Amino acid sequence: KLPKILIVEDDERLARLTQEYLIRNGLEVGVETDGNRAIRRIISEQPDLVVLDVMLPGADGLTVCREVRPHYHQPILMLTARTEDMDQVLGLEMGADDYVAKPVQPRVLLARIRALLRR
Amino acid sequence: KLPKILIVEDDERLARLTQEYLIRNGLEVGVETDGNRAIRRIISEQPDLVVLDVMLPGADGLTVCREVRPHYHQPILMLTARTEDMDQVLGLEMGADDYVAKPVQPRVLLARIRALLRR
Repeated sequence: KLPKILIVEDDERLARLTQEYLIRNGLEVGVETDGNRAIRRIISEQPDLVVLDVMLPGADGLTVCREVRPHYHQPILMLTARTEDMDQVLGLEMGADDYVAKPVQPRVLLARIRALLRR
Repeated sequence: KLPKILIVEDDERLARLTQEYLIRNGLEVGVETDGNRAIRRIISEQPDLVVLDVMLPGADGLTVCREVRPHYHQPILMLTARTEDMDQVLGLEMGADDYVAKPVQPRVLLARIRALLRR
């Protein structure tokens, strides 16, 4: 019974490299590349945590966060190249539990996932 | 009754400026400057959230986290100049809920406190 992680990320290669790392570290990990699909997928599959980019086709990650929250109470970790102070504050106030600038070192991302899961 | 924040910071001036900002934003805020005193104070006063520096006289932030965690279950936000990957991992893995590099924009710090307090 491993924790289930959904990575929502438009860069398919980045998403997959991140997925492989996290799988090697005791997690069950899926990848979604589109924001509208992510909304449906997060709600139906109910992952234990979402790793979410703000920059997504279909629906941006802030919209994903907004739409998903009334039906999804689990941790959302925003992981993005949108690193401005304004962007960070918006993500967190929109309902994200953490907000991490790309690029992130895999070991750090793992530590953050773990910390969020014990919440 | 406002949420109770304890800032644990050796730089007395930095601590106070952060404290003033946070009070202006609907928080009751105290300041502690020593790690040994922080351990005692966190356990007895039970603040709603601790803002904790790694670099502290008496007991460092990692030691503080270790010592309070059996008796203190509220969010700990580590906020420090100790910015290396290994430092983040260590902080998070021993019970800190967030780990933030100095300097942090005041509104970003507030957004992170607010996100932590939501759980």
